[PDB]
Amino acid sequence: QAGGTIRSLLDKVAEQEYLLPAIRPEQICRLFDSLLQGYPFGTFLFWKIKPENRDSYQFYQFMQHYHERDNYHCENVTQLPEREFIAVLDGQQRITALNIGLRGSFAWKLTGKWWSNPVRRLHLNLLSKPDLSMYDFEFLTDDKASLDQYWFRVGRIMEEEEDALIDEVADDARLSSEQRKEARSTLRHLYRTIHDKDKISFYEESDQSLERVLNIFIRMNSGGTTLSYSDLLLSIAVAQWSSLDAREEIHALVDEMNRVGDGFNVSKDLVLKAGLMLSDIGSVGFKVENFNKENMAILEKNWTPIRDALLLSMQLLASFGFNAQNLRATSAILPLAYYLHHRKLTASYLSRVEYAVDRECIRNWLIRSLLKASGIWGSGLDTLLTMLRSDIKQSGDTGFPLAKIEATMQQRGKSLRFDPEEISELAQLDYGNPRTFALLTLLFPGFDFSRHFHVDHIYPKGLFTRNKLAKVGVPAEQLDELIEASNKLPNLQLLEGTIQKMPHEWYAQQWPDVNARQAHLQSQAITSLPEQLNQFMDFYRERQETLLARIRTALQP
Amino acid sequence: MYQAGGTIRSLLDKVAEQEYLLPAIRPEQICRLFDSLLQGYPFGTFLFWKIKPENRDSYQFYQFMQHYHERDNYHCENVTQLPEREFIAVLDGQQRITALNIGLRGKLTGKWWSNDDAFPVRRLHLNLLSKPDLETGSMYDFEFLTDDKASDASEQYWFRVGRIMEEEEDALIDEVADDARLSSEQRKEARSTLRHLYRTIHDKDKISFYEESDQSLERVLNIFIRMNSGGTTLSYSDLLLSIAVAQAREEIHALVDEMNRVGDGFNVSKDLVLKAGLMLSDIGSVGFKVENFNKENMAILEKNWTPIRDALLLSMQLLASFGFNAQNLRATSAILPLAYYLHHRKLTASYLSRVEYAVDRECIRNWLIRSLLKASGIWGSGLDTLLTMLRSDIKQSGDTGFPLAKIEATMQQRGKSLRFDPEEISELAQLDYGNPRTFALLTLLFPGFDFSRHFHVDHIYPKGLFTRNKLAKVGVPAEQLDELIEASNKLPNLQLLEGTINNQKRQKMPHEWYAQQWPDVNARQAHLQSQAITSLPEQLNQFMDFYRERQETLLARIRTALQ
Ligand SMILES: [Cl-]
Repeated sequence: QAGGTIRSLLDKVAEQEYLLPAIRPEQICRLFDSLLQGYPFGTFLFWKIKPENRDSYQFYQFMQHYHERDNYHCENVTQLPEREFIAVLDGQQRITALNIGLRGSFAWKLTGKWWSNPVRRLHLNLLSKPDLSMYDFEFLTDDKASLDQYWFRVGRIMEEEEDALIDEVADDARLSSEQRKEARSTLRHLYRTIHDKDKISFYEESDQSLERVLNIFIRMNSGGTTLSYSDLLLSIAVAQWSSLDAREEIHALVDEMNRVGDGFNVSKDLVLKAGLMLSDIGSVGFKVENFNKENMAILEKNWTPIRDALLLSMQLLASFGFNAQNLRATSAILPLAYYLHHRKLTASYLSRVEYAVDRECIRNWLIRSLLKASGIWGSGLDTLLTMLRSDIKQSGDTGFPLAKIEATMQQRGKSLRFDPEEISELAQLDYGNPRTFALLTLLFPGFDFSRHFHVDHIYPKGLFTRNKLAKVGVPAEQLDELIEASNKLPNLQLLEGTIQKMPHEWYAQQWPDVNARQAHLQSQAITSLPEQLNQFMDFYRERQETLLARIRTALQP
Repeated sequence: MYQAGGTIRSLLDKVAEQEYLLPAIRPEQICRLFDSLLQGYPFGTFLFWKIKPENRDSYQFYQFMQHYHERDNYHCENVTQLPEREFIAVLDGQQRITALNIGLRGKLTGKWWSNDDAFPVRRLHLNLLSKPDLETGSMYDFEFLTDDKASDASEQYWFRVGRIMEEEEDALIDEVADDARLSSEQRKEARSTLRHLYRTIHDKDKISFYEESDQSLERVLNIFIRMNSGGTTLSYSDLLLSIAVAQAREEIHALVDEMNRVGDGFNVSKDLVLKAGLMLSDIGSVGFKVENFNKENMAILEKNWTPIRDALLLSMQLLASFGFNAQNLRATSAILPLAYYLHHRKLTASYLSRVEYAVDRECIRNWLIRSLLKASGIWGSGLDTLLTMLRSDIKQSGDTGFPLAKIEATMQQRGKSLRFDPEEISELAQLDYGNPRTFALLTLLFPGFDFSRHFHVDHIYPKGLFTRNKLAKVGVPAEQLDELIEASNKLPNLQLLEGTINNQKRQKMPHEWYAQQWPDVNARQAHLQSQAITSLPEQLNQFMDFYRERQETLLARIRTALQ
C-alpha cells in the first residue's frame, strides 16, 4: 500500500504485470489537470495472483491506443508474465486514463456535417493560462499542435530524459525569454509529477483473504458512491419533507412514468427540476441552493397535482407515440407539464375532441423543437424554461400559447424557424435518426399514433444488396450509391401496425381500387412507383423534391 | 479545501459541539471498522458542506446517532442546539463518522412493550490482551458488551473504548499498571494495546476531508469522484471471472429476473445462482471464494447450465406453491439444497401437479418451514459445510425421494438441529404479525389450505378495533393497555385467510362476520375448529380470555408438529 509513482505503475502495465479481470477524451484531460493541480488520487484495489493460479483466470490488458472502430475492446493478455502479476479491481479507469495519455492515443469519430465521408494524442500547453482549469490539456493531431500556445506531447515524458526536453524548450527561439521561463516551470511540474512523486496507493491481497480486504476497502473508503449532484440533491431535498416516505414517492412516479406506454426513461433529476418549475419557484436550477426547506415545502403541499400532471405529460407524449428511443429531449416535457398543471387538466384531456386542436398545437411545438439539430434544449435552458413558464401563466388559461412561446423562443435566440439548409438536411435524414419518425408525424399528420405503428422502406432494404441490384442491371458505379440512399427519408414512409415484395405489387394486391390507391399514395407523397430497381434514383430525387417543399410549408410559422 | 490532516478526537469533538451535522437520515460492522483502524488501514477522503449562517435556518440538519434505541432513538435526532457560526453537513462519510461517534460515545423475544430486560444498553469494548484470530483475520478483538458481560477470563481484559475520550492517558495506563488482577508480562501487553488506541483516536492524522461551499460544490464533487471511487468500488463480482473464462452475463441476469417473477414475487441475488452452480455441478467446494471460480471448474458449470437453469426455476415455483415470496423467505440460502434434489432426480413442472409427488412435496415443505422457524443460524453460519454434507445425503438417496431422515441427522451432527426446545416453542406461540417466521408457523399448523390461490394473514379480531381510545368505550384497565394492543398482533389473534384483503371483515367483529358468512351451525363450528377457534367472545373486554385459550390450543399443535 503506502505510496508510489505514476511512472512505476505505467511500466508494470507495459510489462503486463498490472492487468484487468474482464472489466470520454475531454474527461481524461480533466484528470490530468486535477493531477497537476495537486488534487490527490484515492487508494486503488489490487489482486495478486499466485503463480499456481496463473492459468486459472482469463486476464485482459489495459487500453493504450483507442480507436472506436479498430481497438475498442480490452485486448486479451498477449504473453502471460513469467512471475507474480496483479489484476486491478478498482481504479481501472483512472489507470487507463494515464496509460492513454502518457503512452497511448485516442481516435474518435469526428462530428462531421450532414454530408459525410483520426488518431489524436495527449498534449499540454507549456504556456498554459488559467480558465475560470489551470493547465490546458487537449487530445490533438500532430499537425494541429504544430500550429504557429506552445503544445508539448505529455507522452515524451515517458520516452525521453528530462534534461533533453528542458533543453529543447530553452533552445527554441520561437519563445521569448519570459516565455521559455514559464514553459520550463510547467514542463518541469509535469515531469516531476509523472515521475518523482508519491501519487499511487494500493490495497493488495491474495486469493484466500481477498474476500475480507475488499470489504475493508468498502467500509474505510466510500460505499454507495454519490451519484453526483443528482443523488446528493435527492438526498438533500427529501430531507426537508414531513413525509419520511418522500424518497420513495419520487422513485415511484419515475417508475410509473417510465411504464406509461411503450416505455420511457426519465430520471429522478427531471422530477426534481419539474417540481421547482411547477411550484412557481423563481429559480429552476438543479442546485442545492434551490432545494431549501421553504422551496420544498411548496412542493410537498402541491405534490399530488404535480405528480398527476407529469404522468399525463408522458401519457400525452405517448398519445403522440413517443418512447425512450424517439424522444431524446426529456427537457421538453417540462413546459408541457407546467401547462397541464396551470389548467388542472385530467386524463379526459386525451379523449375529448374538444381539446383535439390544443393537443395538435402542443405536438406541433414539440416536434419542431426536436427537429432542430441542436440549440433549443441544451445551453441557456434554465432562462428558457423560466420564460416559457411565464408565458403559460399569462395566456394558457385559454389554451397553449404557441404564438407567444414561438417568439419568446425567438428572443432567447432559440427560434423554431428552419433555414433552407436545416430544411435540406431534414430531407435526407436516415432511418435511425430519432428526428426521422417525428418529421414523418408532422408531414403525414393523419395516423392513429396512439396505436402500434412503425417506419418502413417503400422499397425494402433487403433488395438493396450489391449483387441483387447488379443482377437487375445497375451500373457498378451506381452500386453502393443507391444502397446508401435506400435508408434515406425519400424511401421511408409511415405504416400502420407492427413489422418481400416491390411496392407496386403490394400496393395493387392491397389497394385494388384505382381511385383509393392513387389517393393513399399521393397522401404518402408517393407520386409514382417505378417497376425496374434501376429507376429508383429518379423516384428518390422526385419524392425528395416533393417532400422538401412539404417540409418547408409544415415548418413555416 | 483538502485537509489531509485531522484526528478522530477533533472530528468527534466537533460532532459533540454540533458543528459537524448531517443533511439527511449493525454493531459487529462497527466493531470491524475499529479493528481495521488500529490495523493501520486508513479512511477515505470525506466530503463536507460549508453552511454560511445566512443559510443556517434553511435546510433542517440532523445530528449523528450516539446512544441507539430501536424503540426510542432509531432516527438521527434533529438539531437540539443550532450553532451560531459556520457549520458543516457531511455528505460523504456519514456512516463512518456515525460508527466512530457511537463507538466512542455510546432483544430476541422483542417484547416491545417491556422497557426493562428488553433493551440492554451495550457499549464498545476491546480486549487489551487481544490476539490474532486467524479465522476472522482479526488481530484486535472489539465486541459490544453490557457492563456485566464486560467485568474474569484469564486472557480477556475488557477496556471500554469510551473512557479514552473522558479520562487521561496517564490515568488509564496507571490503572492497568496498578491492577493486581494482571500478571507482570501480561501488564506490558495491555499497555502497548491501550496506547495504540489512545494514540490512534488522538495523536494520529487519520481523517481527511474536502470542505466546500455552495458556490463550487458541483465542481469539486465531480473532481472528487474522478480521483476517488466512481464505479462505487465493486462487489464480489466473480460473475466477471466467468463471463471471461466462459464463452453469459445476460443469462445470469435472466435466470435472476425470471426466478424473481415466478409467483407474487421473490428477491434472489445473482449470488445464489453462482453458488448453486458449484452445488449442482458437484464441485467439492461450494465456497463463493474466487478460488472455486477457476477456468476448469467453470467448465463444468456451463455444461450443467441448461440442467441447473431449469432446476433453480423449478425450485422457486415449488416455493410459491407453498406461499413463499420475497417478504416471507428471507433465508434464500435454503433453496440451494432443494435445487440439488430436483436436479438429482431431474424433475419438471410435473412434480408440481402429479399427485404422486404429494407425500414428497409435503416432506420437503415440513423441513423447510421447520428450518426457517428456528431463529438461530441453521442458514446463518457453517453453510458451505452443511450444504456440502446435505448434498451427499441427497445424492446417496434420490430414489423414494427426499432423504428427510438422513438430512435431519446430518444437520443434528453439525449442530443445526431442528428438535425444538420448550422455551423456543413458547416464543413461537407469541410470534408477532411481522416476523416472517409467523407465516410459516401458520402454514405448518394449518397444513390444509390453498397455498396455491391468493392468501393473506389476517387478524381474527381486527387490528383497527385496538386503539387506546376505542378500548375505553368498551372499558379496559388503562393499566394493561399498550400491552393489549400488542397482543392484537401476536399469534393467538392471527389466521390464514383465503383471497386478498377483505375490507368487509375489518369492520365486523368475529362473531358478526363468521356468524353471517358461515350460516350453517355445523359448518362454522368446523371452519373455526380447523382454525383453532374454540370460542369467539363478542365483548372486546374478553379479548385476553380468547388470546390465552387460543395460545393454549396453538401451543398444543406446535408441540405435536415439531418434536
Ligand atoms: Cl444554463
